[PDB]
Amino acid sequence: AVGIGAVFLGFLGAAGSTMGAASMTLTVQARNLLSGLTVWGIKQLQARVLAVERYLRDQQLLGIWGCSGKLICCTNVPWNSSWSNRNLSEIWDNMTWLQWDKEISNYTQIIYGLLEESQNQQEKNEQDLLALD
Amino acid sequence: AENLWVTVYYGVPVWKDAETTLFCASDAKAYETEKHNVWATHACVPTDPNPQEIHLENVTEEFNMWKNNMVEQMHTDIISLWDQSLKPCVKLTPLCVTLQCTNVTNNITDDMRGELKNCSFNMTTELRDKKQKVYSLFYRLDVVQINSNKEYRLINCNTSACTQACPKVSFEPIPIHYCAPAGFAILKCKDKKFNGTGPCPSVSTVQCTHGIKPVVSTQLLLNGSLAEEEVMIRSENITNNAKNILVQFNTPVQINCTRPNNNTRKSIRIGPGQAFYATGDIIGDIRQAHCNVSKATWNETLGKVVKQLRKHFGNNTIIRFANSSGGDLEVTTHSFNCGGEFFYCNTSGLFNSTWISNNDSITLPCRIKQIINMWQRIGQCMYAPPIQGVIRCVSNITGLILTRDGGSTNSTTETFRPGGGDMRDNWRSELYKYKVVKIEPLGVAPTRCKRRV
Amino acid sequence: INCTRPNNNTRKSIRIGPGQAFYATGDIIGDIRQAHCNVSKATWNETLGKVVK
Amino acid sequence: NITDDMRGELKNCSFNMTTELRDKKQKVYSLFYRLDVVQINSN
Ligand SMILES: *[C@@H]1O[C@H](CO)[C@@H](O[C@@H]2O[C@H](CO)[C@@H](O[C@@H]3O[C@H](CO[C@H]4O[C@H](CO)[C@@H](O)[C@H](O)[C@@H]4O)[C@@H](O)[C@H](O[C@H]4O[C@H](CO)[C@@H](O)[C@H](O)[C@@H]4O[C@H]4O[C@H](CO)[C@@H](O)[C@H](O)[C@@H]4O)[C@@H]3O)[C@H](O)[C@H]2NC(C)=O)[C@H](O)[C@H]1NC(C)=O
Ligand SMILES: *[C@@H]1O[C@H](CO)[C@@H](O[C@@H]2O[C@H](CO)[C@@H](O[C@@H]3O[C@H](CO)[C@@H](O)[C@H](O)[C@@H]3O)[C@H](O)[C@H]2NC(C)=O)[C@H](O)[C@H]1NC(C)=O
Ligand SMILES: *[C@@H]1O[C@H](CO)[C@@H](O[C@@H]2O[C@H](CO)[C@@H](O[C@@H]3O[C@H](CO)[C@@H](O)[C@H](O)[C@@H]3O)[C@H](O)[C@H]2NC(C)=O)[C@H](O)[C@H]1NC(C)=O
Ligand SMILES: *[C@@H]1O[C@H](CO)[C@@H](O[C@@H]2O[C@H](CO)[C@@H](O)[C@H](O)[C@H]2NC(C)=O)[C@H](O)[C@H]1NC(C)=O
Ligand SMILES: *[C@@H]1O[C@H](CO)[C@@H](O[C@@H]2O[C@H](CO)[C@@H](O)[C@H](O)[C@H]2NC(C)=O)[C@H](O)[C@H]1NC(C)=O
Ligand SMILES: *[C@@H]1O[C@H](CO)[C@@H](O[C@@H]2O[C@H](CO)[C@@H](O)[C@H](O)[C@H]2NC(C)=O)[C@H](O)[C@H]1NC(C)=O
Ligand SMILES: *[C@@H]1O[C@H](CO)[C@@H](O[C@@H]2O[C@H](CO)[C@@H](O)[C@H](O)[C@H]2NC(C)=O)[C@H](O)[C@H]1NC(C)=O
Ligand SMILES: *[C@@H]1O[C@H](CO)[C@@H](O[C@@H]2O[C@H](CO)[C@@H](O)[C@H](O)[C@H]2NC(C)=O)[C@H](O)[C@H]1NC(C)=O
Ligand SMILES: *[C@@H]1O[C@H](CO)[C@@H](O[C@@H]2O[C@H](CO)[C@@H](O)[C@H](O)[C@H]2NC(C)=O)[C@H](O)[C@H]1NC(C)=O
Ligand SMILES: *[C@@H]1O[C@H](CO)[C@@H](O[C@@H]2O[C@H](CO)[C@@H](O)[C@H](O)[C@H]2NC(C)=O)[C@H](O)[C@H]1NC(C)=O
Ligand SMILES: *[C@@H]1O[C@H](CO)[C@@H](O[C@@H]2O[C@H](CO)[C@@H](O)[C@H](O)[C@H]2NC(C)=O)[C@H](O)[C@H]1NC(C)=O
Ligand SMILES: *[C@@H]1O[C@H](CO)[C@@H](O[C@@H]2O[C@H](CO)[C@@H](O)[C@H](O)[C@H]2NC(C)=O)[C@H](O)[C@H]1NC(C)=O
Ligand SMILES: *[C@@H]1O[C@H](CO)[C@@H](O[C@@H]2O[C@H](CO)[C@@H](O)[C@H](O)[C@H]2NC(C)=O)[C@H](O)[C@H]1NC(C)=O
Ligand SMILES: *[C@@H]1O[C@H](CO)[C@@H](O[C@@H]2O[C@H](CO)[C@@H](O)[C@H](O)[C@H]2NC(C)=O)[C@H](O)[C@H]1NC(C)=O
Ligand SMILES: *[C@@H]1O[C@H](CO)[C@@H](O[C@@H]2O[C@H](CO)[C@@H](O)[C@H](O)[C@H]2NC(C)=O)[C@H](O)[C@H]1NC(C)=O
Ligand SMILES: *[C@@H]1O[C@H](CO)[C@@H](O[C@@H]2O[C@H](CO)[C@@H](O)[C@H](O)[C@H]2NC(C)=O)[C@H](O)[C@H]1NC(C)=O
Ligand SMILES: *[C@@H]1O[C@H](CO)[C@@H](O[C@@H]2O[C@H](CO)[C@@H](O)[C@H](O)[C@H]2NC(C)=O)[C@H](O)[C@H]1NC(C)=O
Ligand SMILES: *[C@@H]1O[C@H](CO)[C@@H](O[C@@H]2O[C@H](CO)[C@@H](O)[C@H](O)[C@H]2NC(C)=O)[C@H](O)[C@H]1NC(C)=O
Ligand SMILES: *[C@@H]1O[C@H](CO)[C@@H](O)[C@H](O)[C@H]1NC(C)=O
Ligand SMILES: *[C@@H]1O[C@H](CO)[C@@H](O)[C@H](O)[C@H]1NC(C)=O
Ligand SMILES: *[C@@H]1O[C@H](CO)[C@@H](O)[C@H](O)[C@H]1NC(C)=O
Ligand SMILES: *[C@@H]1O[C@H](CO)[C@@H](O)[C@H](O)[C@H]1NC(C)=O
Ligand SMILES: *[C@@H]1O[C@H](CO)[C@@H](O)[C@H](O)[C@H]1NC(C)=O
Repeated sequence: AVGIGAVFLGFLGAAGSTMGAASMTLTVQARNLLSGLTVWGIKQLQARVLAVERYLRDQQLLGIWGCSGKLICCTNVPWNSSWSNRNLSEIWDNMTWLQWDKEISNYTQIIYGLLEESQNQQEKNEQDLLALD
Repeated sequence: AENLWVTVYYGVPVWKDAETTLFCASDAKAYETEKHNVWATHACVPTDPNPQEIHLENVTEEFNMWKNNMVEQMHTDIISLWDQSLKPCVKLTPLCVTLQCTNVTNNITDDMRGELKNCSFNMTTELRDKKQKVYSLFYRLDVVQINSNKEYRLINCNTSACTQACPKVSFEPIPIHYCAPAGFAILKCKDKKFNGTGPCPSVSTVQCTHGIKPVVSTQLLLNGSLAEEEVMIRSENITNNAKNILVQFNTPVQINCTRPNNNTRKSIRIGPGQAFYATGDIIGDIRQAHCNVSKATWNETLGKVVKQLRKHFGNNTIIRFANSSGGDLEVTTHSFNCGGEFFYCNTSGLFNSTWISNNDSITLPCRIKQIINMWQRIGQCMYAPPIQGVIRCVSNITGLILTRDGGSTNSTTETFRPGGGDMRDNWRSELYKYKVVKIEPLGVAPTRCKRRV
Repeated sequence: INCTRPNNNTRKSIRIGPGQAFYATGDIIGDIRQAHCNVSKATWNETLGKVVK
Repeated sequence: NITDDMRGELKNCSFNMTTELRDKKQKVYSLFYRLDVVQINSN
C-alpha cells in the first residue's frame, strides 16, 4: 500500500520534524542499530564488540521496565509537573526530539528508577493474585 | 489533559558528540593485482558501489574544524601503514663505511657543479670470507666529509641505519573511505560558504566519507578538492599570527615537473638473498630538475586570494608575499614525491609580489635526495632506490598554507610567507566537513495513555 | 632498613654502532668503600621475640 | 685508595670495540665487578 504517504524515508530522516511526526518512523532507526593482525585487524573487531554491547545494554533497560519487544510502551508512572509544565499540544506539535532531550536531560535518571520499581510492584502483585487462585 | 503518564519510545532520532574508531574501505578495482602499494588496501573492506546519503531538513549543527579526532586517527593510521610496509625489506647496516669520493665533472652545466659525487668502497659478498670493491653515485646532500679524493660517509651513520624501500612497492596515492561502526554516524556540512567553524545550516548524514588521497607535500596542496563558489580562507584565529592559514582554490593550477637525466641502475649482492641498488653512469648530459607553472594563471589566482584576504584586514591595506624565512630543507622548500623520486623545489619565484589597495612560465629549480626522514621523526630513515630512465609528472595545485608576520601597530602592510611542516594540516584540508556522532535511541515523554492492569 | 652505596660513580658513553651506545663505568671520584645496610638492634630483637612467642 | 675489604672486588679491563663505521675499531676500557668476569686459560 501507500503506507503513510511520505516524501521519503531514511535513517535519521525525521530529525528536524515535530515529535508527533517523527514517532511514525521508529522502525527506520531501530533496524539500523545492529549492522546498518594488520593495522585494520582489531579496528574491525573492537568496533563490532562495542556495538553488540551497546545494543544489549539498551535492550536490558526495556526488559526490566516491562516494555520488552515493543517500540511504544505505556507505563503506570504519573508525570510530574516539576520536570516540565508545558502543554500537551506544544510538546507533540511544536518541538523536536533533539530539543526535548536538552530540556529534560537533568531528570532522566530520576524517571528511570520509578519505572523499575513500578514493574517490581506489578510483578509481585501479579504473583500474589495468581497464588490466590 | 492533566492525567499525563510516562510513555517510553525506542528509536527516536537524537545523537551526541563522541569519539570512536573508524575503519577503512577501498574500491574494488584496487584488488586487480596492484598488491604492491604502500597503502595496504588488501585488508580494506570493499566499498559500496552505490553510497547512500540522507538529507536532514530543518537541522542545524555545530562544527569545529580544528578539534576533530578524525584527523588524529587518520594521521596515526597513515604512519602505521607506512611503517608496516617497510618491515619485509633490506636493512642497510653494512653500508655505513668509509667512502672515497670525487667530483663528477663530465658534461655538466654550471649549475650542477659539486652536486654529484663518484664514490668507491669495500663491500661484503654472499660469502662471509671475501669482499668486493664497488662504486656508486651519491648526491651531495647525502654525504658528509670526515677528518685528494677526501673520505666521506653517509649522513645518517651517527643516528640510525636506513631501510631500503622494496623496489616492487609503489608510492602512488589511492583513495580511501572512512566508515563508522553500527550505532554511530557521520554528519556532513553541505554549505558552500562554510568557513570551518560555527553552525552549519545545511546538513546530511552518510556512512562513509568520499575518497581521500593521502598526498604528502609542504607549502602546496596537490591533487585535492576545489571550492565550489569562491576562494576560502580558514584559520583557527585570524587575528593571531601564530596560527596557520589554509587557502582553498576555486580552480586548479597546473604544475609540470621532470628529472631530465637518463639514470642507470646497478644490482650489488651484499649477502645471501639481499641486494643493494646502486646508481651506475648517466647516459648523456647532466642537467638540473625543475618545475613549471604558468605565469598568468598564478597571477590570477594570487589576485583572487588577495581580494578574499582583504575582508579580514580592510580595503586600504598593502598585501605582499615573501619566501620562507628559514629552517631545515623540509620546511623551506616545496617537498613532494613524483613517481619514486623525492623533490625539494625552491618556491621563491612564486611568492614575490606586492599589491596596492587600489605565454611564459616560471621555473622552480629543485634538488633530489635519497635518505628520507618522514613524519618529522628522529632515528628512522629510509633509502629510496634509483629509478631508471627519465621522469615526468603532472598535477594540480589546489590550495596553500600561509603564515603572517607580527607587525607593530597597523603599518598598513601585511606580509605572508609559505610554511608547512606538520602533516596534520594536510588531512585537515579534506576532513573539514565531517564529524562523528553517537545515537541515543531511547526517549520518554508524557501522554494520556495508561497501562492496563 | 637503610641501605647505601658510598661510591661516587662516573658514567661513560661508547658508540658501538649506528644509533647504539654502551654505558660504561669510568673512574671513581674519591675513596672506595663497601656497600651495606643498617637495622636497629633493639627493634629487631623485639620483633624476633614476638615471632618466637 | 681502597679499604682492606674491597680488595680484588673491582677490575680495570680494556678491549677492542666496533665503531659506527664498519671498517675501523676503537680501544676502550671500563670497570667491572669481580662477580661478572671469568678467567680463561701479568694482566
Ligand atoms: C597527481 O595526480 C596525477 C595523476 O593521477 C599523478 O600523475 C600520475 O603519476 C603516476 C605515478 O607515477 C603515473 O603513472 C606512471 O606512469 C608512467 C608513465 O607511463 C605513462 O605512459 C604510458 C604509455 O603512454 C601509459 O601506458 C601509462 O599509463 C602512463 O600514462 C609509468 O611508467 C608508470 O608505470 C611504472 O611505475 C608503476 C608504479 O611504480 C609500476 O607499477 C609499473 O609497473 C611501471 O614500473 C615498471 O616499468 C618501469 C618502466 O619500464 C620500470 O622502470 C619499473 O622498474 C617497473 O618495471 C606509472 O604507470 C601517471 O602517468 C601520472 N599521470 C600523468 C597524467 O602524468 C601525480 O603524481 C599526482 N601528484 C602527486 C604529488 O602525487
Ligand atoms: C678496501 O680494501 C683495500 C684492501 O684492504 C684497501 O687497500 C689498502 O689500503 C691501505 C690504506 O692505505 C693500504 O695501506 C698502504 O699501502 C701503501 C702501499 O703499499 C703503503 O705505502 C702505506 O704505507 C700503507 O701501508 C694497503 O696497501 C691497501 N691494500 C691493497 C691490497 O691495495 C682500500 O683502502 C679499501 N678501501 C677502498 C675504498 O678500496
Ligand atoms: C686490540 O687490537 C690490537 C691491534 O690488533 C691488538 O694488539 C696486537 O696484539 C698482538 C698480540 O700480541 C700483537 O702481536 C704481537 O706483537 C708483538 C710486538 O710486535 C710481537 O713481539 C709478538 O710476536 C706478536 O706478534 C700485535 O703486535 C698487536 N698490534 C698492535 C698494533 O699493537 C690487541 O691485542 C687487541 N686487544 C686489546 C685488548 O688491545
Ligand atoms: C670538487 O667539489 C668541491 C665542492 O664539493 C670543491 O670544493 C669547494 O668546496 C667549498 C665548500 O663547499 C665550496 O664553497 C667551493 O665553491 C668549492 N670549490 C672551490 C674551488 O673551492 C672542489 O674545488 C671541487 N674540485 C675538486 C678538484 O675537488
Ligand atoms: C666513477 O669512477 C669509476 C672508477 O672508480 C669510473 O668507472 C671506470 O672508468 C674508467 C675510465 O673510463 C674505465 O676505464 C673503467 O673501466 C671504469 N670502471 C671501473 C670499475 O674502473 C666511472 O666512469 C666514474 N663515473 C663518472 C660519472 O665519472
Ligand atoms: C567563521 O564564521 C563564524 C561565524 O559563522 C565566526 O565565528 C563568530 O565570530 C564572531 C566574530 O568574528 C563572534 O562574535 C561570534 O561569536 C562567532 N560565532 C561562533 C559560533 O563562534 C568565525 O570567526 C569565522 N572564522 C573565520 C576564520 O572567518
Ligand atoms: C585570537 O587572537 C587574539 C590576538 O592574539 C586574542 O586577543 C588577545 O587576547 C589576549 C588575552 O589572552 C590579550 O592580552 C591581547 O591584548 C589580545 N589581542 C588583541 C589584538 O585583541 C584573542 O583572544 C584570540 N581569540 C581567542 C578566542 O582566544
Ligand atoms: C636512456 O638510455 C637507455 C639506454 O641507453 C635507452 O634505451 C635504449 O634506447 C635505444 C634507442 O636507440 C634502443 O636501441 C635500446 O634498445 C634501448 N635499450 C638499451 C640500450 O638497453 C633509452 O632510450 C634512453 N632514454 C632517453 C634518451 O630518453
Ligand atoms: C619548462 O620550462 C622550461 C623553460 O622555462 C622549458 O625548457 C625549454 O625546453 C625546450 C625543450 O627541451 C628547449 O628547447 C628550451 O631551450 C628550454 N628553455 C630554456 C632552456 O630556456 C621546459 O621544456 C619546460 N618543461 C618542463 C617539463 O620543465
Ligand atoms: C604541462 O604539460 C602539459 C602536457 O600534458 C601541457 O599541456 C599541453 O600544452 C601544449 C601547449 O604547447 C598543448 O599543445 C597540448 O595540447 C597540451 N596537452 C594537453 C593534454 O592538454 C601544459 O601546457 C604544460 N604546462 C606548463 C605550465 O608547462
Ligand atoms: C631560491 O631561488 C632564489 C632565486 O633564484 C635564490 O636567491 C638568489 O640566489 C642567488 C645565488 O644563488 C643570488 O645571486 C640572487 O641574488 C638571489 N636572488 C635575489 C632576488 O637576490 C635563493 O638563494 C634560492 N634558495 C636557496 C638556494 O635556498
Ligand atoms: C623578485 O622580486 C625582485 C624585486 O623586484 C626581483 O629582483 C630585481 O629587482 C630589481 C629592482 O628591485 C629589478 O630592476 C629587476 O628587474 C629584478 N630582477 C629581474 C630579473 O628583473 C626578482 O627578479 C624577482 N624574482 C625572483 C626573486 O625570483
Ligand atoms: C587536474 O585538473 C584537471 C582540469 O580540471 C582535471 O582534468 C579533468 O578531469 C575530469 C575527470 O576526469 C574530466 O571530467 C575533465 O574533462 C578534465 N578536464 C579537462 C579540461 O579535460 C584533472 O582530473 C585534475 N587532476 C589531475 C590532473 O590529477
Ligand atoms: C660526585 O662527583 C661529582 C663530580 O666530581 C660532583 O659533582 C660536582 O660537585 C662539585 C662540588 O664542588 C661542583 O662544583 C661541580 O659543579 C659538580 N659537577 C661536576 C664537577 O661535573 C658531586 O658533587 C660528587 N658527589 C659527592 C661527593 O657526593
Ligand atoms: C650505618 O651504620 C654505620 C655504622 O654501623 C654508619 O657508619 C658510620 O658513618 C659515619 C658517617 O660517615 C662515620 O662517621 C662513622 O665512623 C661510621 N661508623 C663506623 C665506621 O663504624 C653509617 O653511617 C650508617 N648509615 C648507613 C646509611 O649505612
Ligand atoms: C635510617 O635513616 C633515617 C633517615 O630518614 C633515620 O631517621 C632519622 O634518624 C635520626 C637519628 O639520628 C633522627 O634525628 C631523624 O629525625 C630521623 N629522620 C626521620 C625523617 O625520621 C633512621 O634513624 C635510620 N635508621 C637506622 C637504623 O640507621
Ligand atoms: C689481584 O687480585 C687477585 C685476585 O682477584 C690476586 O690473586 C689471588 O687470587 C686468589 C684466587 O681468587 C685469591 O685466593 C688470593 O687471595 C689472591 N691474592 C693472592 C695474593 O694470592 C692477586 O694477587 C692480586 N694482585 C695482582 C698483582 O694480581
Ligand atoms: C684503568 O686503566 C686506565 C688505562 O688502561 C687508566 O686510565 C689511564 O690512566 C693513566 C694513568 O694516570 C693516564 O695517564 C691515562 O691518561 C688514562 N687514560 C688512558 C686512556 O690511558 C685508568 O685510570 C684506570 N682506572 C683505575 C681506577 O685504575
Ligand atoms: C516533582 O519534582 C519536584 C522537584 O523536581 C519535587 O519537589 C516534587 O515533589 C515532585 N512531585 C512529584 C514527584 O509528584
Ligand atoms: C496551554 O493550555 C492553556 C489552557 O488551555 C492555555 O491557556 C495556554 O495558552 C496553552 N499554552 C500553550 C498551548 O502553549
Ligand atoms: C540542568 O542542571 C544544570 C546544573 O546541574 C543547569 O545548569 C541546567 O540549566 C539544567 N538544565 C535545565 C534544562 O534545567
Ligand atoms: C599581475 O596581474 C595584475 C592585475 O591582475 C597586473 O597589474 C600585474 O602587472 C600582473 N603581473 C604581475 C607580475 O603582478
Ligand atoms: C634481646 O631481648 C631479650 C629479651 O627481650 C634479652 O634477654 C636479650 O638480652 C636481648 N639481646 C639479645 C642479643 O638477644
